[PDB]
Amino acid sequence: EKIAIRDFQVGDLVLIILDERHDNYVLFTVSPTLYFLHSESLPALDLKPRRPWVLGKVMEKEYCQAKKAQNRFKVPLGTKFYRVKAVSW
Amino acid sequence: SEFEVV
Repeated sequence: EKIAIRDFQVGDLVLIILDERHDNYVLFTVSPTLYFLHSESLPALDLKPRRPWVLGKVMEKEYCQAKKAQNRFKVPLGTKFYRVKAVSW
Repeated sequence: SEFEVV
C-alpha cells in the first residue's frame, strides 16, 4: 500500500479524495496540476456525484483544457487538467 | 463544449 503522488501512470495505485472546492473527486497529489476522477469511474469505486477517500488504480488518463469559464470542474478558463478513469483496489 | 482534449 504505497501510492503515487504525481506524474500518474496507468497501473499506479492512487488515493482518490473528495475536493470540495472543485466539487469533484481528484487524485491526491503534490503537483498543482489537477487530476480529476472521470465521472464514468464513480460506480466502479462505489462513489456518488460522502466517502472522503478511496484507493484505486489508474486505468486511463486524458489531458484536457477548459474552454469555458463556467465548467463542471470549477477551474478558470484555460486551465489544463487531466481526467482519469480508475478502478477499485 | 466545456473542455476539449489537448
